Amino acid sequence: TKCTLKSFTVEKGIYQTSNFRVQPTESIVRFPNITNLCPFGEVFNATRFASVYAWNRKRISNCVADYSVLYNSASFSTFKCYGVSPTKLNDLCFTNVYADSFVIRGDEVRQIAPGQTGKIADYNYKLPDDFTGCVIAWNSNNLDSKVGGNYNYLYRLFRKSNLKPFERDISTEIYQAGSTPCNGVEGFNCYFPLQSYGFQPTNGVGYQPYRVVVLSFELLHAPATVCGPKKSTNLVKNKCVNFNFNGLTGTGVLTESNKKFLPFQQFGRDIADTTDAVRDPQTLEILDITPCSFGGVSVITPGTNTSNQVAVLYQDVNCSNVFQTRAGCLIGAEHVNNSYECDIPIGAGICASYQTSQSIIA
Amino acid sequence: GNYNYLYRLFRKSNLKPFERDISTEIYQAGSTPCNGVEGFNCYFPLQSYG
Amino acid sequence: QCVNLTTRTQLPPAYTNSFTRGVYYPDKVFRSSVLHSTQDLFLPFFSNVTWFHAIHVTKRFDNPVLPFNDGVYFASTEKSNIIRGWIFGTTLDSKTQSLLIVNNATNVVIKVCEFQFCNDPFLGVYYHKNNKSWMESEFRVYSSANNCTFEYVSQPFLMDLEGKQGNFKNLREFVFKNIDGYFKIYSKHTPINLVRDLPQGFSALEPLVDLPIGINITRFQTLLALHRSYLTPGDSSSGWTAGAAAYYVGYLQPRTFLLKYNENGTITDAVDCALDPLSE
Repeated sequence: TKCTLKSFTVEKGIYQTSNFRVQPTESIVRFPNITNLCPFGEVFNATRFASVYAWNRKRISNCVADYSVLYNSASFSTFKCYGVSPTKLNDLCFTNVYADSFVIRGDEVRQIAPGQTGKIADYNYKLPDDFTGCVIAWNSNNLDSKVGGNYNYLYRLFRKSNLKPFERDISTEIYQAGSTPCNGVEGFNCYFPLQSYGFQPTNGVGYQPYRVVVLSFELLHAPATVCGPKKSTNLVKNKCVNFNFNGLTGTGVLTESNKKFLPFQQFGRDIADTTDAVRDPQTLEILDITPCSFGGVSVITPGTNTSNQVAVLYQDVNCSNVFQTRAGCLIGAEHVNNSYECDIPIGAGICASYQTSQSIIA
Repeated sequence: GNYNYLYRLFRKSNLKPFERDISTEIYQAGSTPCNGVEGFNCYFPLQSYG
Repeated sequence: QCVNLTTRTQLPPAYTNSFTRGVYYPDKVFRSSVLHSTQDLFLPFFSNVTWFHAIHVTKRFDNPVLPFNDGVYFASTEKSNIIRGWIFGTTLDSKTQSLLIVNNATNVVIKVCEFQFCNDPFLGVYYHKNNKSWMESEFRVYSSANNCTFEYVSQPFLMDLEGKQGNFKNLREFVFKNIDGYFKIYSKHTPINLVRDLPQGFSALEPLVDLPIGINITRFQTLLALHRSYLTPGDSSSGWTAGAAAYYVGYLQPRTFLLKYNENGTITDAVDCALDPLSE
């Protein structure tokens, strides 16, 4: 009251200082109720992949992506994401998820990077300079390398020009370098582009074939349909907690409702055009919002010169000498049966004074 | 090649203003935790220049 | 281009009037016992629409290409499910992504692809005499389909494929809107019972789907179906039977209404804010 009035002598009367608010305790976050999963079980683990000049393109659409289903059934060697952090793949959504699967040698993995040089990145699969995606490579000496010798994987050696990004070139014709055009004689200046690899199990780990799958996507472009995973919480009711219902941020007591809605729309507003009810998006239950920020505080004094004790008036509060009036909850003052003349006005026909060892009576 | 200067690239948390960070720990990116051996998904926080 | 149908006596169109249609909810929130005013793509009260006939039982088969404006209200009066599907696009020459929404008797196929349409797209079923079965025989929609961006295949079901004659007993209501590329389709079925024209009444509308395309649709067309039977002379170039149905197309324009909400929170009465100064 002294720091409210900015004085040192407080006169007899009722004064207003602050407001009583109740803080939230927990914070529940909903959203996942849709059980669809993208087919990761054929991208990182297949019976037989394709060559580097003829990579397989798979379109991922109309599902929900996940990151924790990648490190529970498959062990990798190289995992690098260009243009995006690997820990930001859960909150952020994705657009146009394309997978390019090809098998190269262990010495060609470092050449697959957005901005390198060499042979493979210029003649087989061109990466963009402003590439945004992840590169996943792992060793597979199980199916790609035959014990009798696998030579089905081929690579392009001779070509006229370079390649554009996201371009596939398949050709089995004889390359021509100078004069004397060939059309197949296997002579001078008659080059065959598709050459065989050297994938043998008797060599070292660098000559083993490596499966490389490149995931490319877009960020903040187009109406998306495939987003990442989302963590879910539980449901708590009859408590003033913070929550988030379908993007709407609300904090309060979620009491049970007695009205039913129609099964196509979600939220609810009252006569005052403010939020009074909300349907639970996981359990399909109507919950009425009411926050726990109600009431103010008022201080009753008989005067600084009279005494140093107060009575404290709580305005919209249901309830030492705790007494509930029709105007509110009064603490620090006792209710008496006797009716005196009114000294300090309170509300709803209650007045406080300083009578008789003497205290403040109401 | 002048590779005598380094910078911090991977860190778990951010930094306050007017504070210098000296000690570096092995950063973990997702699963397979390192615990000071730097195996899989264990990137180094200090990287050289070009 | 492609082959066409002959002996098509196309009647001139007639202009008729609609009576308080196209009243749907503002958004995804319920309000109760409160009067609230918005600005969405509506039909104004007592507007003039265009009536297109499809009755042959005579010699009427007209299905022109309509340009897609800012919201198209579509009410369909059927008795034997004559209207099958819809196509959407700009030029329809396998160079622009085209939306094809068809309601086949087996599956609901929605494809956003690069299709090649002919001059007169239609459907056709064949009815046998020795056996009572409706099979789809003539499918004269496209020549080839190479490029695609989207495909939506639903569950298999069974429909009777009725070809009876009489009075109208279905009212199919489709509301097509585009806000920021989201294709918003709204469905309502009403068991009406009257001979012809448009019935009168007041009702609210229910959502169907919000399919998120990102293409620019300029024109659209509605495809019909033909019954080939013993009444045909014996050829598909001149012998046809469209049936007997009527469809009403109205273009949406942004008005302003005041909506009255009951204790259940549904649309009960709508007041046009500029029709006359009493309602103003």
